[PDB]
Amino acid sequence: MIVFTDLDGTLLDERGELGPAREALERLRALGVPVVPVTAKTRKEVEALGLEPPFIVENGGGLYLPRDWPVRAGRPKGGYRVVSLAWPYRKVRARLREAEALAGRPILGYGDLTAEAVARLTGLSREAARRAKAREYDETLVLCPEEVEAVLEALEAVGLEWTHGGRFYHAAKGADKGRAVARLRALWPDPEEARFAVGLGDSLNDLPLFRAVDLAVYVGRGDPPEGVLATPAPGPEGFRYAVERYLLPRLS
Amino acid sequence: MIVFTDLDGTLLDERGELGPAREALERLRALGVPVVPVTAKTRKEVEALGLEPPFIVENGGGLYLPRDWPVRAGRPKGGYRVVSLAWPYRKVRARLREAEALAGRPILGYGDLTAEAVARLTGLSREAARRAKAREYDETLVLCPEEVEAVLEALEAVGLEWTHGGRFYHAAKGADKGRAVARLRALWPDPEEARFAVGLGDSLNDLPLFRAVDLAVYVGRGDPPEGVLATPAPGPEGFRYAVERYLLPRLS
Ligand SMILES: O=C(O)[C@@H](CO)O[C@H]1O[C@H](CO)[C@@H](O)[C@H](O)[C@@H]1O
Ligand SMILES: O=[P-]([O-])[O-]
Ligand SMILES: [Cl-]
Ligand SMILES: [Mg+2]
Ligand SMILES: [Mg+2]
Repeated sequence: MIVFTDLDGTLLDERGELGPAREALERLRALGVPVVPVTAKTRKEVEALGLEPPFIVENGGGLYLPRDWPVRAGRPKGGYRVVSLAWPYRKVRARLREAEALAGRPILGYGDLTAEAVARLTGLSREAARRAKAREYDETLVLCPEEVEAVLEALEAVGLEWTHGGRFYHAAKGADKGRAVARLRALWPDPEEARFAVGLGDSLNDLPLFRAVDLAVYVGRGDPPEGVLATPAPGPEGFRYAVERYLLPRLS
Repeated sequence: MIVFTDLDGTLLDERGELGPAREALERLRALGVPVVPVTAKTRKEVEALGLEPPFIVENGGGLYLPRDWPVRAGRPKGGYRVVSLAWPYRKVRARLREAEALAGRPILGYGDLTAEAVARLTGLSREAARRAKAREYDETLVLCPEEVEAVLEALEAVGLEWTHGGRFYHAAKGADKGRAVARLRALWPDPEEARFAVGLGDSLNDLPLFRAVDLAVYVGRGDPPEGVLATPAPGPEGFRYAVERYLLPRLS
């Protein structure tokens, strides 16, 4: 069993801290069940949470492996090996300029904004904002609600893909959580261990995650996606519940 | 006679240069007629055009005088004395943060954007965009169309004033072209020379300029405001025509 999990809204509280998920995580760790973050966050953000590879960043754009991963894949990015699945950020940003020209209205993303501006928009500290701006694949968009329809069509027109991470729309090409999870599973050292996969999440960017796993659990607010399991409480308390009620009974 | 002149679309042509207006200006110079730029541009932008003081920047937010101006006014700053008529950019930005809280939605402006983003949104080079970002009084806003009215009400609630500059909305407090013109006229060394003021502009947003002068000339497209003279051709062509038709005969 491998547990693939979103970070924001799932494993982290609304303050963005691993506090409440501790018990649940240590439980999984004590039972030697691998937990793999699969997130919209950048590598710098994931590192700042103290999380170690393997992990999947920027909506599946990059798969980070430990340098000594037993299965050789990706290129050394120092201390890590990285499997790049999506276009690099610079190319997404260039293509966004074309979408903007098509749309005839500004399309702003983190790359257009100061760290101070991003901090003010996200509630993050200045330092956290810098790490959120350090993007390698995916762009976080800051869209007018009323312009979303026109903008998304312009993204599609110019060959970009879009998703939503819980609060913001994102633009990328080739970044898919499910594709990244499937790749990581295929690169897993122990085939038996990767044979059964669990996925937890709460946002639109997680539907591809739910489809790439064998057991999907939704810990967001409102109704679960089609035929996906639910929990009585959202976020980390939902994560804890799922571990205790869905996973442990499966590990016996 | 003093000639107060708008820059963009008035003294400057489509390529941001001179042309027909160069000869017109040289002619005014020769007759000893002061020409005073009055512009939405920042002092850094005005300097990049090679323009010497006195001039009025940021829609009347600041009046720049030569350091050795015969009438003592303003605060010394290098080769200038500066009469600040409006709140400083820093205070405007802080009030904008308050307006954001009232409007319950982000209010972004140039201070939140990189020079590259400002360049892209305005069609300027990165270098010119850096100069447009060096703002001392007025903030340029990038507002969602459907959120404008909510934003503008919020701006006013926190004590800001707003204008629409053709492309973007602006926020400031105390920045008015007419007040700046009246101030400069009151600070003119030779009162007789300041008794008759001409104001040339190309926009309806030049109304405050037009009201503060004795002879108003519109060199913009379409109909001029009521009580404002018009020229057959727009831009520098109009500037040249206006100088030939309205001003030159007066000095003879
Ligand atoms: O899309 C979102 O709702 C969140 C979900 O994690 O991701 C963005 O927003 C987060 C901050 O709220 C950043 O940490 C991520 O890097 C990304 O920019
Ligand atoms: O970590 P993000 O996809 O909420
Ligand atoms: Cl101007
Ligand atoms: Mg999420
Ligand atoms: Mg103008």
